[PDB]
Amino acid sequence: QPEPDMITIFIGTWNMGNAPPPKKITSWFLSKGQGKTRDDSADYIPHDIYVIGTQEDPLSEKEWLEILKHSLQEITSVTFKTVAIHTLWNIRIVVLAKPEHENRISHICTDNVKTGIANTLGNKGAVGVSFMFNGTSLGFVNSHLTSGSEKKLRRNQNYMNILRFLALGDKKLSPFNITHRFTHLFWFGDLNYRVDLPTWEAETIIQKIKQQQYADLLSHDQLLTERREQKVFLHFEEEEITFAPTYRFERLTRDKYAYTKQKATGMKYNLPSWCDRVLWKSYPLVHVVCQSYGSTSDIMTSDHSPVFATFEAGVTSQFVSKNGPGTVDSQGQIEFLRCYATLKTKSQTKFYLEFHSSCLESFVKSQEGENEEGSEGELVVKFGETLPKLKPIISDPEYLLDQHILISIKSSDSDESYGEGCIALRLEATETQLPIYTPLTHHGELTGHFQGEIKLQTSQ
Ligand SMILES: O=C(NCCc1ccncc1)c1ccccc1F
Repeated sequence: QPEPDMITIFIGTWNMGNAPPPKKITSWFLSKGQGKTRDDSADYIPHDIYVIGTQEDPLSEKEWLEILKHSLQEITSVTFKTVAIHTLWNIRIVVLAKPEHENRISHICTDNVKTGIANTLGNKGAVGVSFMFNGTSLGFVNSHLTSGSEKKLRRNQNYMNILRFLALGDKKLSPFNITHRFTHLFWFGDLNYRVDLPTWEAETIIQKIKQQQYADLLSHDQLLTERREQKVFLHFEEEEITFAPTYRFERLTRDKYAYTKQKATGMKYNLPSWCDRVLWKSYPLVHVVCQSYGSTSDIMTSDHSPVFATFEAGVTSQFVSKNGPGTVDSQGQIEFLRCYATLKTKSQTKFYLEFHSSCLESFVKSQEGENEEGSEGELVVKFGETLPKLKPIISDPEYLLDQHILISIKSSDSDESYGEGCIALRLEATETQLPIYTPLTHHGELTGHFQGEIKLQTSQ
């Protein structure tokens, strides 16, 4: 029975509005409704992994797991295994997988982050799950961010707190936050970003939605504009939105948007918005293809519609050789030539690098670089040909070309990371000097760049 090199992943996000679901929710898992929908010919094909994020979820874990498992068994005739379930308040994440994957899944982690302080601490935040699927690390975040059209900067702050403090994946990757710990990271939820148009334009917006003309609405979507201005979700992807706004509906129909201010809303308007989203970030040159992104039309118990997204995701096998794991493969090496970091910092400490990868027995510390002043004010840290030769555990090119090197640049004075990035070993050539590049981030914000050349020696 061969190990897969691709799997499909279902991501669902649904703000349930504190109401129990209707009896049938299969359209959600089938990716049927509005937007980029799944072909009918695939309906009986199970996804490998189903990740379900809810917000305002009124159910117990047991109650929701029974509904989800029943739903999937009715669609696929497969009894899914529960990988993980984690709840913070009324924010929940469930991960289900086909039974054949039970012995491919390991290192399961869960965590939550509570956002805000005092007044603003007690219902918003995030839950997450991570695990290994054979040689591939997968992370999943379900966040419920701050509500309200005039709180976009609070949402951006909520995002940065969640990616700083959510403790998932390999704790040995100590310089790295969740935006660097996984081959594939999916981040979804009621992100609560709104269409920023005047209140007076509510009926005009509704008109546009009825005509399926989303362009003049999407150009005002706060998440798209904040992402274009590099305020949030830097280096994440989102499929094009081709479904109507998923909030705020009158319950028990989808015929009406309920936008007007009420005591129940704190006298706030809720103009139709794409609150409910799925984004992802995968390591460079790993296969990831969105195959659906849409909303259901037939699940109407909440003031939000459920959102679905599905992905093809490249995965690798748990590689064994005669040598590694448990020794090096002297036939393998990674060399960095002519490397330098450009940093936005005003500080003047010496810096060193750390190289982290599951292709190394443990992380590698460089010598300090040589600081120069850049033309336009910047700090340039030169490593030249000084970087330590990296010794992978396995030299087979079928393994090594699929790996990645995480890089942290750290202050000699504080040992704190000033920037983190990732280099793919999926090179055009081996035994050949080739350009490499990553942006560097810290707390998910841009802090610099790392560029140079690589020379990769494999057993071939
Ligand atoms: O017909 C259904 N599921 C049978 C699954 C099946 C699997 C493999 N080969 C043939 C058929 C069904 C689908 C959606 C909703 C409700 C249903 F009852």
